[PDB]
Amino acid sequence: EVQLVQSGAEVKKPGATVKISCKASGYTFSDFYMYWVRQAPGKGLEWMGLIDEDADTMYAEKFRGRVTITADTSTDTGYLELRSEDTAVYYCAADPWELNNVWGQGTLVSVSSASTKGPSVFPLAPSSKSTSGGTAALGCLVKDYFPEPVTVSWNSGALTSGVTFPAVLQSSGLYSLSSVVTVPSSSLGTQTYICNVNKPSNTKVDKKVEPK
Amino acid sequence: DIQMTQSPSSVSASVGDRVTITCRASQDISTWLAWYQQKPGKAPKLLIYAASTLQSGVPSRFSGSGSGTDFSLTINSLQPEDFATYYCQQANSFFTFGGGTKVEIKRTVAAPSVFIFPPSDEQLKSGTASVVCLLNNFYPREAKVQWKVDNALQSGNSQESVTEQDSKDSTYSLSSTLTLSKADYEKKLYACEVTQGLSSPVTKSFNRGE
Amino acid sequence: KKVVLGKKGDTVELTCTASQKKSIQFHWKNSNQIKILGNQGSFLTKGPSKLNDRADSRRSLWDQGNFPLIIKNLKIEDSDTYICEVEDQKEEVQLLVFGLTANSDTHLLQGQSLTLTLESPPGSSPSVQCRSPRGKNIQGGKTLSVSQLELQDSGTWTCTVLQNQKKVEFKIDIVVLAFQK
Amino acid sequence: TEKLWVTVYYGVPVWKEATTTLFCASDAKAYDTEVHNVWATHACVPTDPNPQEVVLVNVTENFNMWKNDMVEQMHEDIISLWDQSLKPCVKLTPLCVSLKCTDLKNDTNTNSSSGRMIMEKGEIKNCSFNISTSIRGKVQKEYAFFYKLDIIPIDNDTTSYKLTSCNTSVITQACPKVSFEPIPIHYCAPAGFAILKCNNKTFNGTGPCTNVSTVQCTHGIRPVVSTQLLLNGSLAEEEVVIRSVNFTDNAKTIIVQLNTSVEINCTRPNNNTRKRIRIQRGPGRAFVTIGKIGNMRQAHCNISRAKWNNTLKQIASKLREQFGNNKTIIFKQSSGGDPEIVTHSFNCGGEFFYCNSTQLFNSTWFNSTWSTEGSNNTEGSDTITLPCRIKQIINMWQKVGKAMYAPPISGQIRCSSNITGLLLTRDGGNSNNESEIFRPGGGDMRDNWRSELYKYKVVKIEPLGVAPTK
Repeated sequence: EVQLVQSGAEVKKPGATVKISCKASGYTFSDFYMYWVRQAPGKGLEWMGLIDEDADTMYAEKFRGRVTITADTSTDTGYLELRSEDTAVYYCAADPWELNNVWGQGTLVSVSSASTKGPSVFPLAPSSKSTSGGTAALGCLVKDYFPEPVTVSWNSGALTSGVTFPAVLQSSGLYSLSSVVTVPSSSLGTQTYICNVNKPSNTKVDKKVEPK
Repeated sequence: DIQMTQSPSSVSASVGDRVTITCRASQDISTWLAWYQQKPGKAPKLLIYAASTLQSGVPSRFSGSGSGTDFSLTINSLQPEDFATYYCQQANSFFTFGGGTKVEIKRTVAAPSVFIFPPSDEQLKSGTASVVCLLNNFYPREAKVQWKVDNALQSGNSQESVTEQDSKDSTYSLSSTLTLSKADYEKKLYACEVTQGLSSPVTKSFNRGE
Repeated sequence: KKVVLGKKGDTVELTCTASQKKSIQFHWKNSNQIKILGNQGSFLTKGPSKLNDRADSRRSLWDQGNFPLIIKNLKIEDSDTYICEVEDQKEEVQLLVFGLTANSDTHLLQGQSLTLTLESPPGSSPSVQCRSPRGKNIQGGKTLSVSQLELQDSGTWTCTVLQNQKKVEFKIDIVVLAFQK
Repeated sequence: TEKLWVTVYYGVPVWKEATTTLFCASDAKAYDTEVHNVWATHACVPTDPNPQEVVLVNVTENFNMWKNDMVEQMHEDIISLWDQSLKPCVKLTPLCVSLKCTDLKNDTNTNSSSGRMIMEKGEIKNCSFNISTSIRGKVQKEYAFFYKLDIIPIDNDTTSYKLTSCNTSVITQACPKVSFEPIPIHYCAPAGFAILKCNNKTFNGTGPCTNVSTVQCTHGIRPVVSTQLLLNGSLAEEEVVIRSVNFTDNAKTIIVQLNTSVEINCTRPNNNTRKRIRIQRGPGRAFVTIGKIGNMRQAHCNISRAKWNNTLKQIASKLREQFGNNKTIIFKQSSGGDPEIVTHSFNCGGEFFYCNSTQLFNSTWFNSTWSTEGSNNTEGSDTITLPCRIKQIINMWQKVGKAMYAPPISGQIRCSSNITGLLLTRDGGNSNNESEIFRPGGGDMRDNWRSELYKYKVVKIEPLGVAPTK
């Protein structure tokens, strides 16, 4: 019934204008308060502010005055506003029942010096092979890609066990992650392992790992 | 503004353990509090709106309490599904959130599996080289990884990231990356040292690599 | 009397300045004594005027003593004499609106006619001059027409409308379709 | 030589025009933190019991309410009263006027605006080693005799960017709840000065007044800022009184004083109310907030229909008499404007209520049919409820800008006022035949107090004149 729909992921350069919109449904938008909350990666929820019928708005100290929250009642829509230091996931909340309840799915805003760029995939192969020990870590390095999410999967998702690490942000503003799966050394000779990388850049990468 | 702090920041607990997480308001908020549960990849879910009023679909074992400046949420019997992150929110006017409490599965100490990954030929061709030290299936999450280069400890040229706790065996895994120029890589020996779960410090290193 | 010419669908500013007086009561009225715009203290007031919707003022300059009448989406019908009535100071501005329009659409084949019609306020009699991109000129008082168009005519046609010793520039994009044997 | 006749010189009081600060008299308790009480404590004079009036005999004076300086003086006091009384959480006021930056400090490149492009163009970089000392920018709507835009150098603590300049000057300061209860304020003339008060039951605020008295102080007046409806003002001694400098001019407002007041009742803000609800027995979830109901922004202004309808009828009759019998009298809703203009805005408890007067002002009185319809509607109904809203951000009446105030904590009380007058603006204009249309008006707060001070005139007293027997 009640659904809050937030705009798609937005990628901007530092100091560039980013506006994210959340559209309300299933309740009378005008009669109920809309809330805006931001969550930084690895960090807790930070409530930006709320908007009322008369356009009267509250903001948190950090966002005080610097951010303006506007709502288009005629289209049952709300709007936000932030910056690169606040690059993160943004949630729009509503309160049709006066219980501080419903939340939106969220919008991802990535603000970085780098534009959307395809990943560079470097095979991570084992040292000594099928004589070293029981198991060997096998991986592919996805480097210098922007932004997220980026899908890295092994054998078209046939191998998912223990695969992937959380992305690391470069000082350049580029993202990189290692996708390493621990696989039995004995199997390495028989089985062929393919790392599949794709997503926003629409770039299909299939890397075979060969410990020759 | 008003500081909202909840603690502990993280609580280690087993299934069936009774867990109390306390939220503290720096100023008297009287009765205006809310509790939210959040899981990885998921938006906040409302466990308690108005720290005393139950939201339908929330199990009875969740027990709220407290008033004024001091509130606490007690999980009478902690369950695998319950495990996650928790937030306390002020509801009077400014919907400020507490620092956050993570309830995670407590287990016995697990030794990390350590691997060292030297740059690929492609990576060498790029002219930029990174060496990746891999730690797998270790608990607790805390770990020290030392990048030794030709017997020199290096920092500020390396970045590390750690995975979320595994649902299956409640362990963590750490990826540490040392990034250097081709010329720097050419220098020779690189080693990563890990210590804790294993009594002796474990150093993984690579040489020529025939 | 000040004469201001505005283009149809544009925004026109009518300037009113108090004689060495700061923020004070002012009222804009039309020829028929209809209260188009005015102020009451710090607050803006609008009358029954048709302009009610599009007529506004910049409060920021009221302190300085400037009380402009700003009309958005100006229409030929709006044409009228507007008097800013201040403290025993009547400042008269005659407002003219012109709308030069391309009748022959934009896309024409070579050998097709181009007509430009000027929508003008009643009682006006402006001279209209239009130049093609190739520099061919068409002059008239109402409808300006070119019997035949050559490919060179493609591009922007520049039209000047002159009324009361004032000129308004209209840029009209006409496309002549290139074709091959 | 003298004569048997004895001439006695008559000490005839002599009155001369003067303007001075009127000393505000009021009865208020210093202990109270109430806005008006604290203000009184800060600066007022005690009100004398039973002051009475001294009636001047055989004295006729020409009064001009519009000219009466006292109104301006009081208005200034009103402005000061409010500004200190209410501090906005956020104050928004324009800083800088029509200033647009075209060059930034330390630029050696001359930048120029191009109209045809609608864009800034690099006019040329200076060959010589000079860097712009200050922010260079153009002033909109400012033309020199040379037909050139005026250019004003700008020195700011921080460098504004090309295309910018002229901020909203956000001012952030505490806005704690402060009780605002209007207290009647008398105004007393300083020693050697007196206030001349016209005692005519019906006086239009202008012209000669035969019945004049000397009063040390004015009657007590509540400083209520109200739009459209005059609240808690003086009631007409006789029939409804309509006052305007120029009824013929549509621009001129008509101030209507009512013989009887009309009750307007709005509700919402008051002192905090403390409630505790245990819920769920305590354990498992204890003591919080439930029962959130609707929106406090909403409020209702209740005005009795019959009382209002009779009032409208009286006003309409008076208007038609003044204009002459032949044109229709119609009460219509506002054409538009800011919320304050559009609706009956007034301040209760330190918060402004915006009440929709459309229901009040929607009547035609020319025909018996209309009169019958209104009567029948009245008979079916009882009171008129006007939708009211409290906006935390309010357009400042004193000067152009926005002021922001904290939302109401709780409800439970009634904000009541007496509609003692109506402010009517007539559309007029060439085309409006057979009809005269009156719409509620406001924004010139002076009017609210002009009606109060119309009969008051401040006069200097010099040594008594001596009149010989003649």
